[PDB]
Amino acid sequence: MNYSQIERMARKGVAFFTDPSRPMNLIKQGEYGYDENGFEIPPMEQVIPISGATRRPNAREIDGETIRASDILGIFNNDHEINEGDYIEIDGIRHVVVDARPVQASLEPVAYRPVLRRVSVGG
Amino acid sequence: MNYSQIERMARKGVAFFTDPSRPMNLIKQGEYGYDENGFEIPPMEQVIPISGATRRPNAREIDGETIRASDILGIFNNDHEINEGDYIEIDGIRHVVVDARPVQASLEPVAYRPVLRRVSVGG
Amino acid sequence: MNYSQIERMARKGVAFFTDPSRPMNLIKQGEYGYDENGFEIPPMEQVIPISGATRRPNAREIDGETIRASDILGIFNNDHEINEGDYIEIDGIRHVVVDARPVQASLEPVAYRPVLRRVSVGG
Amino acid sequence: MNYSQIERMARKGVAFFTDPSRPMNLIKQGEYGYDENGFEIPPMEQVIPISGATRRPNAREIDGETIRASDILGIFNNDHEINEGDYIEIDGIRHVVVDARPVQASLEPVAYRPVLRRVSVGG
Amino acid sequence: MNYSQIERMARKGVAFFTDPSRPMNLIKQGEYGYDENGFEIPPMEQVIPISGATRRPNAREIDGETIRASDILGIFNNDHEINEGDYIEIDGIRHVVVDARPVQASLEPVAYRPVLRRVSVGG
Amino acid sequence: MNYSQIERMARKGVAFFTDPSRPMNLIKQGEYGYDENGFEIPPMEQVIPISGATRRPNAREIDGETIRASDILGIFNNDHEINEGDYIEIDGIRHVVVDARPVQASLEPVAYRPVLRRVSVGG
Amino acid sequence: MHYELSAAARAAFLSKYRDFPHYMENRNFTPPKDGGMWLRFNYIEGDTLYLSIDRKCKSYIAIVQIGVVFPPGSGVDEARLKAKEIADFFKDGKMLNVGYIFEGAIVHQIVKHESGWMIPVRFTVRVDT
Amino acid sequence: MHYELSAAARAAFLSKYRDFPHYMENRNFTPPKDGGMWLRFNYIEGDTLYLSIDRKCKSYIAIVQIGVVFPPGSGVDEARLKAKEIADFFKDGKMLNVGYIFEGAIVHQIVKHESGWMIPVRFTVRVDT
Amino acid sequence: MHYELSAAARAAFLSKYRDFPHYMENRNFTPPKDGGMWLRFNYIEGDTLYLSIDRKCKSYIAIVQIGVVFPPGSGVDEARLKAKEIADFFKDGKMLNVGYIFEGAIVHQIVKHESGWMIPVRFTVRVDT
Amino acid sequence: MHYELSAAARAAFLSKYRDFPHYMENRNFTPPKDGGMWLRFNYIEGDTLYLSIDRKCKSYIAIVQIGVVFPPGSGVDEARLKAKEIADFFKDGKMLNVGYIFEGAIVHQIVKHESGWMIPVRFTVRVDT
Amino acid sequence: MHYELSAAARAAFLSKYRDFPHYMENRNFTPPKDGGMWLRFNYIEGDTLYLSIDRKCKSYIAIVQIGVVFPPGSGVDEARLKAKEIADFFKDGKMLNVGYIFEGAIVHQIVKHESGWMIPVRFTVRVDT
Amino acid sequence: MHYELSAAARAAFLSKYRDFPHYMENRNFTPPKDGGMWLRFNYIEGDTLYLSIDRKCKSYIAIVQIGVVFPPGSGVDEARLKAKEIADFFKDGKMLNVGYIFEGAIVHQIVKHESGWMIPVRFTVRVDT
Repeated sequence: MNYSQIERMARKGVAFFTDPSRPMNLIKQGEYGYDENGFEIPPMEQVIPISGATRRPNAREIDGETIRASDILGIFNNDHEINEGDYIEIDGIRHVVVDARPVQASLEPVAYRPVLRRVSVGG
Repeated sequence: MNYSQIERMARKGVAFFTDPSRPMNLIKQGEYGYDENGFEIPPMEQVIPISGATRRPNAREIDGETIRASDILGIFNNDHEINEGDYIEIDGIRHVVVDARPVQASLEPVAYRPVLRRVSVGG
Repeated sequence: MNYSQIERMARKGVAFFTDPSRPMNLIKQGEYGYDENGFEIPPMEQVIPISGATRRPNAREIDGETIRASDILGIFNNDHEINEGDYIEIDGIRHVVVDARPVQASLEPVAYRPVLRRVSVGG
Repeated sequence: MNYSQIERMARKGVAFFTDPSRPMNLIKQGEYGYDENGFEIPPMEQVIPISGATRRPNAREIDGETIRASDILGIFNNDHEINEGDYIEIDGIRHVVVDARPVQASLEPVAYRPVLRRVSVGG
Repeated sequence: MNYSQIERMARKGVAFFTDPSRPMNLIKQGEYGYDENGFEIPPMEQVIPISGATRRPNAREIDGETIRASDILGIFNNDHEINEGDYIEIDGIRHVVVDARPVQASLEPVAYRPVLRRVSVGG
Repeated sequence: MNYSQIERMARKGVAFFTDPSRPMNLIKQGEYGYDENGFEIPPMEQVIPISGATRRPNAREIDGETIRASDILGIFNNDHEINEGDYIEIDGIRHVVVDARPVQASLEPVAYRPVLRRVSVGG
Repeated sequence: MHYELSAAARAAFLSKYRDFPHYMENRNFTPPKDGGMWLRFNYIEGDTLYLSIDRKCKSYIAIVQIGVVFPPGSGVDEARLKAKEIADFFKDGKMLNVGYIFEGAIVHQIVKHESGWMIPVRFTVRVDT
Repeated sequence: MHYELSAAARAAFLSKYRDFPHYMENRNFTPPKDGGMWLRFNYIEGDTLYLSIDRKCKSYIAIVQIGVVFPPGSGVDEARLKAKEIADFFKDGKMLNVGYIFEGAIVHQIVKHESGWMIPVRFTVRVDT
Repeated sequence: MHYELSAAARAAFLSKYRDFPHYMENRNFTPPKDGGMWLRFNYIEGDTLYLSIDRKCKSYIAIVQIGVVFPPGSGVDEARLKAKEIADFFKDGKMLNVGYIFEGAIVHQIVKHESGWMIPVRFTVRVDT
Repeated sequence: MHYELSAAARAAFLSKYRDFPHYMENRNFTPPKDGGMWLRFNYIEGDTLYLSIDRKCKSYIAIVQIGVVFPPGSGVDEARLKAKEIADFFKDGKMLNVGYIFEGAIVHQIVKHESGWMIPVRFTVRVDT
Repeated sequence: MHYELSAAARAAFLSKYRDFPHYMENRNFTPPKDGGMWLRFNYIEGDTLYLSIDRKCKSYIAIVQIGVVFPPGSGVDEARLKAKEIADFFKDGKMLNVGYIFEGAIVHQIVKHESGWMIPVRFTVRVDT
Repeated sequence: MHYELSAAARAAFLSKYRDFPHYMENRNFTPPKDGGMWLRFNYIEGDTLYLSIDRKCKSYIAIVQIGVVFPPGSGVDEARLKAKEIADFFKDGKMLNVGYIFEGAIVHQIVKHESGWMIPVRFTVRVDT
C-alpha cells in the first residue's frame, strides 16, 4: 500500500473535520533528576501548538461529591508525535493523554487518536 | 465544514421535534460565600425559560422503598449554555443536569444533549 | 409534528394488536392518613376497566423455592393515565406497575408502555 | 388480527419442524395434602403424550465434579397447556419446565416455548 | 423435513471442510467397579479413529504460571456418537469433550459440535 | 478445499498489508537444566528475523502508577512457527506471545494471529 | 430424629392455620390471585449434642421459621396482629406429639422488597434420647 | 408488642411534624416537585430479652430512624439545624404513649449521592412486660 | 495414611448401599435418567497432630460427606428417612478396616436449588500411629 | 452541637487558606483549569458519649479531613510540604471558637489514580456540655 | 538465605523425581500430550524471626508445595498413593543440604476443576544463623 | 517529618543503585526496551505515636518497599540474589541521614503475572523528636 496516499488522505480528513478557531497546545516535559542530598529538581516544559478534532465528551462522578469534570477523545494528524503522559489543553483546561492509539500499519504513526483525561481530578 | 449550516439544521430539527406547549425553565445559581465566623450566605438563583425535546424516560428503585421517581434525557439548541450542575424543570419537577454532552466539533457547542436526573431523591 | 396524527396512528395500531376477549382492569388507590393515636386508616380503591396488548412473559426464581410467578409488559393508549404504583390485573392475577414509560415527545403521554410485575411474590 | 390464522400457521410450522419418531410425554401432578398427624400424602400423576420441536442444547457444570447433564428448550402447540412445574420427558430423561413462555397476544396461548431443565441434578 | 437430505448435506459440508491428513482418534472407557475391600479396578479403553473439522483455538492462563495449553472446538458427522466425558486426540494432545452439542431436530444427532478442552491441565 | 490456494492467498494479503521498513525479530529459547547441587544453567537464545502486520494498540494501567506500556496484536505467515511463550520484538521493545491463534483448518497453521503483550511490565 | 420433629411442627401449624393460604416445602405453590397474606413454613436443622461419656445420650435441636407475607401498599396492622396470633400459639414448654419447645416464638425484623414484605417469626424445638 | 411501640413513635413524629413533607412505610410517596427537604421515617425492630427464669418477663427493643433528605447543590447548614431540632425533641427518658426511650437521638454521618443527600438520625425505644 | 482410611470408608458404604446410585470422585457419572435419589460421596481431609516431644507420634483426621440428592417437586419425607438410614449405619465408636469413627453422622441443613435439593451428612474418622 | 463545631472548623481553615483553591461541601466546584493543587475539605461525624447517670452530661466527637490533591507527573515533594504546613497549624490542644482539638493532624498514605493523587490529612475535635 | 533453602528443596525433589513430568518455576512447561500425572513444584516464602536482643540471630522459614495434577475421568487411587509416596520421603527432622525440615508433609484437600484435579502436598523448612 | 525521612531513604537507595533501572514516585518511567530487571521504589507512611503526657514527644514510622521486577521465562535465581544483595545493605540499627532502621529488610513472597514477576522487599524507619 502507498502509505503516503493513506497519510495524505488522513491529513485531509482531519483538516476537514477540524475547527481552526479552537486553540490547542501540546505540553511536553524535560529531564528529571535528584540532587546528592535526596531532594529533586523540577523538570522543564515545552509548549507546542497543535490542531485537530475531538469526539465523545464524557462526565465524571466522585463518590457523590459535587465536583464537575469531563473527559474527551481527540483525533490528530502526523505532525508532532504524541507519547503517553503528555499534557494537551483543549480550550484552557489541561488534559493528560493516558493512551494515544496510533493508526498501526507502518513505522510512521500515520495518525493519532489520543484518549484525553481531565487532570487534577481526584479518584 | 460550514458549521453554521450544521447549526441551522440542528436548530431546525430540534424545533421540528419539540412541543411548544411544554413549559421548561433553566435555573442557574450565583456566587456563594462564607462569613467571618464560618456560617454561609445562600446564593441567588435566576430562571431562564427554555424549550426543547425529551427522550428515554427511566424509573428509579430505592432499596425496595415505595418512592416513585423518574429520570429523562433531553435535547436543546445553543441558545442558553447548559453547564453541569444546573437545574431544569421539565413540567414542574426539578431535574439536575448531571452531564450535558454537547455536539463537539467546534468552539460553539452547536447543540446540547443533557442528562437530567430527578432531584431530592435519596440514594 | 402533528402529534394528533401520531396519537391516532398509535391508537389504531394498539387496537389492531389487542384481543377484545381478554378482561383487564386498572385499580387506583385513594388518600391514606393517620388518626390521633398513630394508627392508620385504610385507603379506598377504584376499578377502571382498560384494554391493551402484552409482550415479553418472564418467570421468577426465589432462592430455589417452588414458587411459580411471572412478569409481563404491556402497551396501552392515552385513555386512562397510568402512574407508577397502580395495580393492573391481566387475567385475575394482580400486577403492580413498577414503571410506566410513556412515549415522550409532548405534553400528553400519547401512549403508555408499562412494566408490570407480579405482586405478593417474595424477593 | 385473525388470531385463528396465526394459530393455524404456528401449528403448521411446528408440525413441519417436528420429528414424529421422537417420543415425548407430559406429566402432571394431582392434589397434595397432609393427614391429621402431620405426615404427608403423595400426589398422583398423569401422563399425556405430546409432540414438538427442540432447540439449544446446553451442558451443566457442578463445582468441577464429573457429573454429566444437559438442558434444552422446546416448542409446542396449544393442544395441552403447559404450566410451570410440570415434567416433560424428551427421550426417557425427565425435564422440569422452569419457565413456559407462551406467545402473548391473546387469551389462548397460541403456542408454547417452554424452558426445560434436567431434573435430579444438584445445583 | 427430509432429515435424510439434511444429514447428507451436513456430511458433505463436513467432508468438504476437513483435512484428511490430520489424524484424530476417539477414546471411550468401559465399565468400572470396586472389589470387596474398597479398592477399585481400572477400566478398559477403546480407540476409534475419526475425522472432522476444527475451529476457534483459545489459550489458557493459570494464576500467572508459565504453563502453555490451548482449547479448541470441533465439528463431526453422525458416524460415531460422541457423548460427554470421552477423550478426543486432535494431533496427539488429548482433549476431553466437556460438552458435545448435537443438531437437535430429530432422534438421530445429525451432526455433532463438541467442545474440546485440554486435559491434565490444573485449574 | 485446496488449502494451498488458501495459503497463497493469505500470504499475498499479509505481504500486501506489511511495511518492509519495520524491523521485527523472533526469539526462541533452548533447553534448560539444573546442576547436581540444585542451581540452574541459563538457556541459550536464537533470533530469527520475521515480517508481518500489526493491529489493535492497547495501553496498560497499574494501580495508578506512572508506568507507560502498550500491547499490540499481529498477523504473520506460516514461514516460522510461533509457539506460545516466544518473544517478538516489534521495534526494539520485546513482546511475549501469550497466545498465538493459528488459522485452524489443516495440519499446517496456514497463518498466525499472535497476541503480543509487553514484557517486564508489572502486574 | 429430625423427621418426627418436623412432622410434629407440621402437625401443630396446620392445626391452627390449615385454611390460611400457606406454603409447604418442595411442593409447587401459587401465590393468591387476588394478592394477599400467605404464610411460608420453613424448617431449619441445627446441632446434635453429645451429653455423655458413653456416647449414648444425645439431643437434637432444630429451628422452625414461619413468615407472613403481605402485599406492598396495604400497610402494617394485620401483619403484626397475625404475628401475635402466631406467637401466642407457640409459647414455651409446649409438649408436641414428639418433642418440646426449647425457646418460644419471637417476632423478628421486617424484610422488605418492592413486590412483597415479610415478618419472620421463629422458634426452637428439642428432644432428648 | 412492636405494634403499639411503632404506633406511639408514629404518634409522636406526626404530632410535631404532621405538616412537613414525609414518607411513611409502605405508602406511595412522591418527592416534592420543586425539590426540597422531606423526612424519611423508618422503624427497625430488634431483640426480645428473657430477663427471668419463669419465662414470663420479657422486654422489647426497637430502633427508629428519621432521615433528612435535601437536594444536592444547596449546602449543608439547614439540614444540620433540622437534625438538631429533631434530636432536641427525642431526649432521653421520654415516656411515650406506650413504652419509653432507652437512648436519645444521635446525628450520624452524611450518606452522599448525585441526586440527594441524607442525614441519618436514630434513637431507641423500650417496654417492659 | 489418608489412602487406606479412605478405602475403608468406601468399603462400608458399598457394603450397604451398593444398589443405590452413587458418585465416586474423579469418575464420570450420569444422574438417573428417570430422575431419582443418587448419593454424592466426598472425602475431606483435616489436620495432622503431633502428640509427642520426640516428633514420632502422629494421628490423622478426615471428614467424610455423603449427600442425598432428590428432585424438586416430590417433597421431603424420603430424603429424611434415607438420612436417618445413613446416620444409623455410621454410629460412634465403629472400627473400620483401618481406623474408627471419632464423631458420628450429623444431618445438616438442606441446600436448596431449582434443579435439585441436597441433604449433607458428615462424620469424622481418626487413625493413631 | 455538630453545627457549631463544623462552623468553627470551617472558620479556622478559611482563615488561613481562604485564597488557596478549595472545595466546600455541597457546593458546585470546578477544578483549576491549568491543573494544580486544590484542597478538599470534608467533615465526618462521630459518636456522642453519655458520661453520666443523670443523662445530662454528654460530649460530641467529629473527624475533619483535609485532602491535598495534585496532578500526576509533577512529583511528590510539594504535596508533602503542604501537608506539613497544614499539620503544623492544627496542633493538639488548640482552642477554636467553640470546642477544642482532641487529637492532632496525622499525614496518611497517598491514594493514587491516573487523573490525580491525594494525601489525606485528618484531625479530631471535641465539645463537652 | 532463601536462596540456599530453595536450592536444597529443589535438590531433594530432583534427586528422587528427575523423571516424572514436573514443572519448575518461571520456565515454559507443556503438560503431557497423552494426558497424565505431572508434578507442580512451588516455593512459598515466610517470615524471618529476630530471636535475640543483639539483632544478630535470625531464623528463616519457607513453605514448599508439591501438587500432583491428574486428569479427570480416571479415578482417585493413584493420586493418593503418589501423595503417600511423596509424604513418606519428606518426613520430619530430615537434614537437607542447607537447613532442615521443621514440619512434615500433610496431604490436603483436593482442588477440583473440569480440566484437571490437583491434590496439594506441602511441608516447611527452617535454617538457623 | 515524613518529608525529611522520605528524602533520607531516597538518598540511600540512590547512593548504591543510582546506576540501575528504577521507578521514582510520580515520575514518568519507561520499562527497559530489551526487557530486564528494574527496581520499583515505594514509600508507605504509618502512624505517629504520642509517647508522653506533655504532648510534645512524638515519633514517626514509615515503611519503605523496594520491588525487584524481572521478565517471565528467565527463571528465579538472579532475582533472589538481587534480593539478598539489597537485604544485606539495609541491616538493623543503621544510621541514615536523619533517623534509623527500626526493622531490617524482609524478602517476601513473589507476586506473579503473565507479563512480569515481582519480589517485594521492605523495611521500616523511625525518628524521635
